[PDB]
Amino acid sequence: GIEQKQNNLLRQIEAQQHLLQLTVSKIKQLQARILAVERYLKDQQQPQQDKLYREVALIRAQLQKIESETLQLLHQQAEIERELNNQEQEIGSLKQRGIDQRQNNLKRAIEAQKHLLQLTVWGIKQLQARILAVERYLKD
Repeated sequence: GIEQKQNNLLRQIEAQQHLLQLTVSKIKQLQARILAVERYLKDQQQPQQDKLYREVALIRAQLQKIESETLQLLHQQAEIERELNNQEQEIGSLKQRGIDQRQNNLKRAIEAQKHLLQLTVWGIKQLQARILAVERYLKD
């Protein structure tokens, strides 16, 4: 009866992993873009500027998107963890009437997910900072 819930949660984790990996890829792409922009600036050389400011604007836009997505993923992680807790409770009180390895695996999965998501958010913060620095540099 509860196996259905566990399976549901499992599939939800799978979806979460999909979305997460997508986010990661997007972040690495944006990483490359910023790097290019920085490398341009370090060089010792008015439309090129326009192109540059354009690039930075679009970079910003992409960052914003990624941040939004990541917020979504965070919230869905919270949901998954709520469900996990409810399952913990349900299995706990069902010790008056093993498959505990199941919720063990679910726990380990969600934990790994959480950690990876934290690293994601960290990376995002780092790109944020970089773009901001480039943005204040170009502002001069």
